[PDB]
Amino acid sequence: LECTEHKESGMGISRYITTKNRKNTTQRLELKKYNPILRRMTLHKEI
Amino acid sequence: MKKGIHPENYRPVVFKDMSNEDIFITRSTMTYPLIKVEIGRVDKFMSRYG
Amino acid sequence: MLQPKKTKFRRQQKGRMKGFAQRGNQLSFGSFGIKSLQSKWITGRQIEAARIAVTRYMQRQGQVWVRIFPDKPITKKGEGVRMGKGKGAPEGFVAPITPGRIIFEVEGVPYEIAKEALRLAAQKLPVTTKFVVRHDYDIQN
Amino acid sequence: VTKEQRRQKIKARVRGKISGTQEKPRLTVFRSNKQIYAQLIDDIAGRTLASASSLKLEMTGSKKEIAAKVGDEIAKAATEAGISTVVFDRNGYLFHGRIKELADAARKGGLKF
Amino acid sequence: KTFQLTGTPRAEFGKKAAKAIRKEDQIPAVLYGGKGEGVNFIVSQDAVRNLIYSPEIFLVELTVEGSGSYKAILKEIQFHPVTDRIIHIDFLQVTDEKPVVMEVPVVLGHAEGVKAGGKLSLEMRKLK
Amino acid sequence: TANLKKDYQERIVPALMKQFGYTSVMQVPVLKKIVINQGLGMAKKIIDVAVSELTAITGQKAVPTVSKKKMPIGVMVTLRREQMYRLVRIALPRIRDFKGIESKLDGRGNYTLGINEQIIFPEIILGMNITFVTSADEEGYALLKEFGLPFKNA
Amino acid sequence: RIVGVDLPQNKRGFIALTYIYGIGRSSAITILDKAGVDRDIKVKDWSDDQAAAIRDVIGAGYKVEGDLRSEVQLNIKRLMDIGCYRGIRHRIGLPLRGQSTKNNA
Amino acid sequence: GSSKNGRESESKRLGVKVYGGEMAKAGNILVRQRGTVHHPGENVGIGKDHTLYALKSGVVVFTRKKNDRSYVSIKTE
RNA sequence: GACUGGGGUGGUCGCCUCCAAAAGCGUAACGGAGGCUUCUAAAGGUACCCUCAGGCCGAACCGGUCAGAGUGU
RNA sequence: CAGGUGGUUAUAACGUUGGGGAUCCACCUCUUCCCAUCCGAACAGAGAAGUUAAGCCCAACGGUGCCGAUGGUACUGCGCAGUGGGAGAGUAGGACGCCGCCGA
Ligand SMILES: [K+]
Ligand SMILES: [Mg+2]
Ligand SMILES: [Mg+2]
Ligand SMILES: [Mg+2]
Ligand SMILES: [Mg+2]
Ligand SMILES: [Mg+2]
Ligand code: NA
Ligand code: NA
Ligand code: NA
Repeated sequence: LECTEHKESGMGISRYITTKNRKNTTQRLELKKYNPILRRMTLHKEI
Repeated sequence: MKKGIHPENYRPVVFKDMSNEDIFITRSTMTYPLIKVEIGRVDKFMSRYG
Repeated sequence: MLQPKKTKFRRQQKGRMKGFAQRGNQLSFGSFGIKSLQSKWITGRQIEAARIAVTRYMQRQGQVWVRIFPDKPITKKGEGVRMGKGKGAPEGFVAPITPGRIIFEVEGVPYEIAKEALRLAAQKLPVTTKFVVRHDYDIQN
Repeated sequence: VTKEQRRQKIKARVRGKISGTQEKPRLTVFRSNKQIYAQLIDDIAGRTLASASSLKLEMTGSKKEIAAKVGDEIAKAATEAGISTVVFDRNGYLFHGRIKELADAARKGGLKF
Repeated sequence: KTFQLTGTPRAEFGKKAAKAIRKEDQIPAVLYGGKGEGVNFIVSQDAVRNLIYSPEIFLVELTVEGSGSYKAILKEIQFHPVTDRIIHIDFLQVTDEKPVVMEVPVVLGHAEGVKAGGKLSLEMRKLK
Repeated sequence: TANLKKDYQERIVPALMKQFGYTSVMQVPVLKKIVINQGLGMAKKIIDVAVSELTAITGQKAVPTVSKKKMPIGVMVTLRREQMYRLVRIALPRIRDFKGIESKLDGRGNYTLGINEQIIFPEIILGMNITFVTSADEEGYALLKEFGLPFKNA
Repeated sequence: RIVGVDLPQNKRGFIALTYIYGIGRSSAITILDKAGVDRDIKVKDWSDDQAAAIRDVIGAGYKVEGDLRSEVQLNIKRLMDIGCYRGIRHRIGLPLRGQSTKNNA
Repeated sequence: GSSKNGRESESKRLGVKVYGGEMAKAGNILVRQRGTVHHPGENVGIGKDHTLYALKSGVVVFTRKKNDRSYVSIKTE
């Protein structure tokens, strides 16, 4: 139930690869991460 | 101390004994409201016959 | 047969006996005793035979202490079994002793009875033995 | 669990991160049931550089203003001794109340920290 | 209740010196207790008869050749593990004050009596 | 006010009861706090009802108690500085079956009074198991005799 | 409430008084008549004076509740410990008023 | 018959790498350990696997404090 | 397929921990014991604040004497 | 007369007995505001009603802990116990801390 998770919504694009337990967290994981293209912190969401 | 969590209507009430003429005043959470509260064998042989 | 009621490990490495016994070499609990003069593994059968001898002597009088306890498990391979493939079958427990260690103690009997009974016990043991008495003992009464 | 040991554990925790040198001395504070004491300490030498207290200082009746006066006094004493940078030591007290006023007043004075 | 003993002074220490002493049938002994530093000396196996003995013979008067004379009691004895021979003796010097605790033989409810030399506080011996 | 006024006025333990007479009222035994804890293993509405019962009895909210293996297996409430020192005053006019309240101490002074029925409450299967922590220098009984409640064997 | 007993608040006096240990129908009627309270009045409708009269009639006579329970227990204990025929019958659990067993409990 | 044993993991080469009195450059590893057998002191940092390393250049010093606690520090200049 | 106190049969094959290991590191056996092929969106970061387990007394609560507990595995 | 803050690995700790108090520390008094917990118990604030009772400090005590010789023994290096190294435990004893800075 643990799987790869991709965070997206950069600006190319900004991606972060993490892990999560989908049964424990069914809902989409969204976190604020640094965006290298815009040089600021933006909200990334799981695709 | 924590306002709201503690029970409200903590009025002063009087406990009155109806059969002891005793009146007390406290702050029981229940111009004081009044609560009424209520609060051998040889001898037998000699008595029968003697 | 003396052996521990429970044990943490079933098998034990065959260690090495090195010098003289620095503990249990003095007569405490009794008046007469026998000390080993060799280094050996004493088995429960030998201990029980010696105790039976020393108790059949002395009649019912006196008290006998055995001061060693077998708590070292040993194994034997078995006939037709080659070397290797792990430890063999368990074959009881032994007590390792070094010279100076007192094995048997007696109290409450005269000098001659004690000497004879401990001689009888020592004749059933696999080690040469020395008979000893407490140094503050009075020869008479 | 005595309040003394309760504060001693917190004192050890705070000293686990805060230590004072000749530059950036430790500003330690003692509260007590009345008055308030402030000390400037160089820990590598075990030597106090400056001090201030409210024992001979009295202007109001409320400990918050008295603590503010002590903070102003210790800022003055430190700037006279040649101290501009410090590190504050809670000394086992929660940073709120009289000690907060003392530290705020020391900020209004010199002692850029 | 008074043994007499004399001691040859001892100034060599170590396993070699002790072996040399014991080869000629003698025992290294030390004496300590109270004020003053300890005294090292040599006694003889024949000279010690308070060891292989029934009673607690207090008041060993020791005359050490290099030293004065003292009144002590037996404090510690070391035996060989195999031969049961005496290899070292340590004496505790008893004074007027500072009572010393020792073991006194018991007869049936009796004792041997410790009032002089040693002060008091005798524990027991063979309490069976 | 409460019984605190009368207690401070009398203060007869230092002299009339004697003992701890060091000219210090700070040596006089006082009642620190009264704790009422029911406790029950039925959980789950039992705890949510017992909390209400304790709150009604005490006048203050009773938080549930953890059981540490992770459940609300008890309800308790601690009262201080206002428990008639009106809790003691409210408890004084009460009766249940008969008289003969026990006189068991705790080694430092604690009237741990265990009551089976909860129907003796004028406001209200249950239990009471009330306790009275007091700073008795804690005499086992000599300063633990400052109890104005009923007691068996006088 | 009355002798330490909470009565059914919605019942007539001559029935609700029987809920006390030691009072039956006859005793309830007699108690109400001696106290001067009409027997067909609900318990909730009793005046304070009428309740006081009933309680005072219950006192001074009519051993009820814990007193009667203790008296009955004491009588049973004395009967058992005297070692009489009825005492051993009560100790062994058999009828003692002349009833014959082997057919009924 | 057969044996149920025969397994063992690789050795991790733990222990002290720079002893007291030696000269250490910045970033040099001083101790490899499981847990804090030796605790970091002045000018000594501790890593994720409790590896002790030098934050400066100087001489390594081992010291013992209360409860016989062992500290590794660097004396610089 | 290989190892293998001949071969076969049986067991084993990568990683982790202890002992064998001889007070730095390293070190073999079909020597002695056990585990793994994951988990946590908080069981991560930080500020602040707390302190288990056991014995006794009273009846989950009170009291004071005391590293055993926990740290997913 | 007591307070604050440090160095020295308890020879420094714990404990028992006894004594403090103009202020210093503390207990203590009350919750309007800051702030906090079911609970002003803790935390936080408000200024002086009373206490040395407790904390705290001082003195005596070798009681529990802690430290610990000399001598001997175990073990051990030299491929012979000839020549070197030398415990642990135990016994004598020690020890009711020793050095700083600030304030009064
Ligand atoms: K030595
Ligand atoms: Mg390993
Ligand atoms: Mg092959
Ligand atoms: Mg190694
Ligand atoms: Mg090696
Ligand atoms: Mg030693
Ligand atoms: Na191997
Ligand atoms: Na020791
Ligand atoms: Na020793």
